Amino acid sequence: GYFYNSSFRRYATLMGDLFSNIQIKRQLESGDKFIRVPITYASKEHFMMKLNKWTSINSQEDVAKVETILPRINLHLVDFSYNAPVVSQYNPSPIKMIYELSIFTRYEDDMFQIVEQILPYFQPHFNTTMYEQFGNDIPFKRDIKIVLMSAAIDEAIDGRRRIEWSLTFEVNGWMYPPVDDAEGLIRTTYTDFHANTRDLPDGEGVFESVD
Amino acid sequence: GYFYNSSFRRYATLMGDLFSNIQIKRQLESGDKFIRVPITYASKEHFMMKLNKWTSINSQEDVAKVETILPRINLHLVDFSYNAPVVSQYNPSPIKMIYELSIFTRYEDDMFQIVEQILPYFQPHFNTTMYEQFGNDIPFKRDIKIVLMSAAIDEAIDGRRRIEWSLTFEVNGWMYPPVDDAEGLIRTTYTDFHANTRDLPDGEGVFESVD
Amino acid sequence: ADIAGLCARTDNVRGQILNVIKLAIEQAQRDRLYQEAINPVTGTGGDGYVLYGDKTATSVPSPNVRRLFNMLKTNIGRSSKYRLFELNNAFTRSSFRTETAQYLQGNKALGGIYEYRVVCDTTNNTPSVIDRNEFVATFYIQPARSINYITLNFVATA
Repeated sequence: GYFYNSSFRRYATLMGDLFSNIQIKRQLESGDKFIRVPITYASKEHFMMKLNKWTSINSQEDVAKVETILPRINLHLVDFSYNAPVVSQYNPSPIKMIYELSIFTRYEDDMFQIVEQILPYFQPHFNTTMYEQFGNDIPFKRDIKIVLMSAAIDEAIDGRRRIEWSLTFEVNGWMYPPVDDAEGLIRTTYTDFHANTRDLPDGEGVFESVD
Repeated sequence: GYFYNSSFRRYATLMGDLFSNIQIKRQLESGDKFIRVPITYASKEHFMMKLNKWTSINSQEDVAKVETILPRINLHLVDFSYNAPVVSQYNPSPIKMIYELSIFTRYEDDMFQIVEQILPYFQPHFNTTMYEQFGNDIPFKRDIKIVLMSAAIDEAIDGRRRIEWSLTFEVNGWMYPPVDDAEGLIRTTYTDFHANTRDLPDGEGVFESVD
Repeated sequence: ADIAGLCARTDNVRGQILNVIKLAIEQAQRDRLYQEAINPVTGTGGDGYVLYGDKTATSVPSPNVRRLFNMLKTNIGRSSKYRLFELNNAFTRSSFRTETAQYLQGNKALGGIYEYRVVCDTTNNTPSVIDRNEFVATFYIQPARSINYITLNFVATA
């Protein structure tokens, strides 16, 4: 039920997956608990709607359940344009894509932890080599530069309530016309924040469903 | 019941027809279905009013007929100006025309498929040679540069509801005083995104009627 | 024994010989010996020199030219070690092709091979089709002084 080889999908998943594996330490009496921050891909308005829906206390079982929802991260594409330096597709077109990475948190401490795990790897840019192999041919090598563009700090109160910091990222990537999923599924690897070569998990694996 | 040799009309049709043949893949159990994305020419507000009229769930016969409406594309002229580089008309005047191409979609996947079929051919510009023949004379050769200027991403929610991405295009074309339809009908060809020399269909064929 | 070293020299593997002091023999016969593909030595006005470049040649054009080809073929085959290294794919067509091409092009630039068209003087074992097979290196190369392209095929396959 989706165009698996979508270039947009690959960039969304690449981005989602660099930030998929972030945990915060949460000190308990029995001992330290480390909790992973769940990430979604959605329009910001959408995400915030559903977030207000989850966080609403309708019954008594909600009271507890509600403080597990935060922290989270929402991700979305918000802009793209041609990236000014015979046919077109590997050789493909230099595109530039703009992503809003939105961290939401009930505690300043949670935020500090998360952002301390994101921020230092962008100086102001973070390089990654991406490998996309077609069927069984020699993989293609796409140089992907991700640049931290700006940050934005905000709240949304009620008596605590909710901290929102947003990072804006410029991905300098590559576009080409769609290659049908019937022509074979593209295999993708990349270098993470430590130059460790993970291979791109399917979309369904990285993002928790907002739906 | 319209000035057939209208230059504005020709450019509306040229633009509409480059984007006339865009399909999205839609997986079914019986097999993959490919559906063509229908294109209209209308002021944006107009299109959106009428789109809100179609999208309203009035009855049960309406409930199904909802996902046949989207995806679609609306096209319109939004600005023009002299294109600063004995009488006037072939030799004609360098003009510059601004088009808003508005893609609407119920699913991010739909959008990804469509835009991936557009975006890679504009780096940032796309050339097309147009041949306009008058009655039976020797054709005129007009070099048409279409430049992708910017893109703009938005929503409009209700519980899904509707994704809206808009591309803005600068057509670097040619204007001249009206040549009466009675003096003979203009024949027009152009090179598509693949340098395939199609001939420009009549207006009535490219755009579905918003009326 | 001598002319053989005289080859390791001139081009790749006919100009007076070094330490001779007399040859057993030194026009009709000479022309006869040529064609026979025999290497003669003739002495003119003193000092003997090689009449002709060599070889007891057979079905090929009459044309130095050989050494160019022999050398290329020998070198191309050695590159076979590379095949074991990787798998065969469309890409492998490239890569191997690029590697050999680089070698061939170098020969042209230095001089020694002329009119080398990378486009249709390189390898595709399978017939031009979607289907492909293992790669054999077939090349059409032309020695600089000879208006003829010779087709040589070396094969790396199962």
